[PDB]
Amino acid sequence: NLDIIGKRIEKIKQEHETSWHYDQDHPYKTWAYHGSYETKQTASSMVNGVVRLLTKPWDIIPMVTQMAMTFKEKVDTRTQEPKEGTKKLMKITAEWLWKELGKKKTPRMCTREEFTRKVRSNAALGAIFNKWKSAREAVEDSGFWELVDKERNLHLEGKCETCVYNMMSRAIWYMWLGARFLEFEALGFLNEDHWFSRENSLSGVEGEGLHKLGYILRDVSKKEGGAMYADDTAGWDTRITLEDLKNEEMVTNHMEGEHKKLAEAIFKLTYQNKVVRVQRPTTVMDIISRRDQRGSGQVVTYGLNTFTNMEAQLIRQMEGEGVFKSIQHLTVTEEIAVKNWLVRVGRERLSRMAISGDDCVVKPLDDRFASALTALNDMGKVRKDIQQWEPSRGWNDWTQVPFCSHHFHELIMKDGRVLVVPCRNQDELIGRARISQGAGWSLRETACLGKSYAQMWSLMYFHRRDLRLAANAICSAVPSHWVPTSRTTATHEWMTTEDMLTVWNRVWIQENPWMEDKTPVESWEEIPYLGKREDQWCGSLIGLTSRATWAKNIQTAINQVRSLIGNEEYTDYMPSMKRFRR
Ligand SMILES: O=S(=O)(c1ccc(F)cc1)N1CCNCC1
Ligand SMILES: O=S(=O)(c1ccc(F)cc1)N1CCNCC1
Ligand SMILES: [Zn+2]
Ligand SMILES: [Zn+2]
Repeated sequence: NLDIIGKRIEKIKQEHETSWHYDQDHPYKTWAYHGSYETKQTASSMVNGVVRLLTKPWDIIPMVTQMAMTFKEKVDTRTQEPKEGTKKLMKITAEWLWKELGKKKTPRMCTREEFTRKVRSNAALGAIFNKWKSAREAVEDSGFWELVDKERNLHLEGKCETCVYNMMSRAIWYMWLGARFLEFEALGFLNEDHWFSRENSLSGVEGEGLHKLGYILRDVSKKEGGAMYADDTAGWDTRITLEDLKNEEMVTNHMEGEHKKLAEAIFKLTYQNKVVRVQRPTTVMDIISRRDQRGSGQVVTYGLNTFTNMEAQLIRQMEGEGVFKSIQHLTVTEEIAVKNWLVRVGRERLSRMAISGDDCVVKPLDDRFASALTALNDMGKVRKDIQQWEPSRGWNDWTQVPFCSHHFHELIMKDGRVLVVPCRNQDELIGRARISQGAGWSLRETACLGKSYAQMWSLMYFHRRDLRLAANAICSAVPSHWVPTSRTTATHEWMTTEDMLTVWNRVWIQENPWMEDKTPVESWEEIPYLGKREDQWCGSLIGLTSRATWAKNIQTAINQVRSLIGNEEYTDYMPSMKRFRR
């Protein structure tokens, strides 16, 4: 307790001595409270005018238009201690999983140089603004690195002064760039060296890309066994227990030297003990603490979420297969049974899953899995939108399974070759491309963000009639040599000035390990669409008067945007489509 967090709290007391008061009207039940102090400030969603002017029919569709307008009583909840049998299952499974993930990888520190390069190429590291303006400036100043040095030596000494979270079904915990560096140095290897790639982790999909996820689900579907289960957890980050954080920390058992001590300090001082500052309109700043829940950088959060989800789903599979009888207590001979199951079939059982952080798909050995709920509920991983003891409903068809906000279609090219393509309701795709975040967007920056969405649509969603047409219109409306841009950055093959047909051939044909025939496609007309009725099912406006007038008159829309941007060099991409080809 206060011997680990006191110094951080002490240091905050003194910067705001003209305001410190142990307020009595504090709304916290499950967070430990320490004091308040004075502040006064808050970034809404802004519309992308280039995308909106080229998607006119969607101006009257409320599912699109409402997306641009506008639970912290789940952060202030508590999870119960799991039983002794559950704690043993989790410790055995976690020990085994770190060894498997570690067989072909070597833990190592990430460098000032790798961090400095990350900040100089826009990664959403979740930092705060203020002794330097941006991240870019702090990194190019030896004063910053001396602050980092001070904290680093405090961490080696087993102590923390400045590693404090700032809070803001979401809750993002920003830290100062220095605390983020020390997290990246100790634990960045999990992401930088691809510990959760499918090759290394068997269940993971880190680095795979949206063009591979449907092929991966089809490969899981080919296994003998029961239905495909895709249960969502209610508020995963709030259900991470102190027992979960202690099993995650066992990665440090595979480290040595400085790295070992630096990583044990991140886990002990910042993950298993946290200090947070939160805005309350009653506008003041509260300083609260707690031992559990997930509060890390979003990239470390992703890898540890994937680890703990892999662990939880293997235990759920053991429960369905009858490996242990009760969570109350694991007997001596059940321990050996569990260890033996892991050694004998653990790798096969991992290959039956696709896991992306808190998101999973599992094809278990049979449907006993559906009603195997005691360990899952006792670990605190309570399913969303189902009663606690109601058996899971599974999917009989891999093309209907939800994963990473998508479903997947099997699409047959006129030449017989098979594409497995990503899809989601088209209102969600158009509504997201019409939105930007942040201030000071030039017209050029806005256009280049529109081009990023358009090239993503050409590569991932070419099979949706409306998106292939809107993508061609946006690419025709933005100067041809202008480079697609994003403020926040799966693999991003659409972020390029290369010809999109060349990129499509590389991704879907040349580098696609599920495509045996490597014959290149010569034109967009060779690339198929969903059936017309399936396109409509997934939100297409084909067959509406609004959509027909938009498609017929698209050159007028393209010319409106060109007139706003001005006299630049443009390409007409519309004749790549049969209907505009004369
Ligand atoms: O509007 S931009 O995309 C742009 C790109 C290249 C230029 F030479 C000029 C402008 N944008 C500028 C501000 N932030 C980075 C990206
Ligand atoms: O066959 S349909 O699904 C269809 C959908 C989109 C089209 F552009 C053309 C046909 N249709 C048949 C008539 N009743 C409505 C549904
Ligand atoms: Zn610290
Ligand atoms: Zn679909």
